[PDB]
Order: sequence, then structure tokens, then C-alpha cells
Amino acid sequence: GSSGSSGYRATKLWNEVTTSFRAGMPLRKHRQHFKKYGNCFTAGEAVDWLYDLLRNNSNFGPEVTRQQTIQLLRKFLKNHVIEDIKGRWGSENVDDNNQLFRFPA
Repeated sequence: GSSGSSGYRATKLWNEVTTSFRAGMPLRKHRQHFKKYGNCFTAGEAVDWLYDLLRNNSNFGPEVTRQQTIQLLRKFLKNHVIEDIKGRWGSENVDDNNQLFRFPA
């Protein structure tokens, strides 16, 4: 065997969070008039689910503010953690106002 991990500390955190987020909740009931979508969720809602999850930890602590959440989220989409409803992945631009997202495959 051979041991040679890089930034294990940082890597661990990311994995931990991503692991909790990915699973988090199965589905959420959001306002929707049309049927086109339903199993998706607006970015906003996520901001909280993730934000709270971040502060809960010690690394981020309660010092982390909503703003930080949106900034970090940008990385998630870039890392292919969350794909848009249509199927657009690979960007660092994510709003917390109104945007339908979905899990990739």
C-alpha cells in the first residue's frame, strides 16, 4: 500500500458536508402551480438547509452568514453536486431567490 493524501483535513470537511447535504432530506413540499416540476426544490430553501447545516458544525460555526452559504453553494454546482432542473452543470453562479434544481445521474 501507499499513503499520500493531499489536504486530507480540507478534503474531509468537504466530504462530510457534501455527504450530509446530498442525503439531507428526501423531498420538500414547495409551491407549484404547474406539473412540469415537483420533485425539485428552489435554491432558496436549500440555502437554509445547507446554511443551518454549516453553522451547526464547529469549523464554520455560527459565525457563518447566509451570504457565505450562497458563495459556498457556487462550488457545489461546480463540483457537479447539484444539477439544474433543465440539466445545466459546471457554473459558479447560483441565486437564492428562485431557481429549480435537481440531483444529477
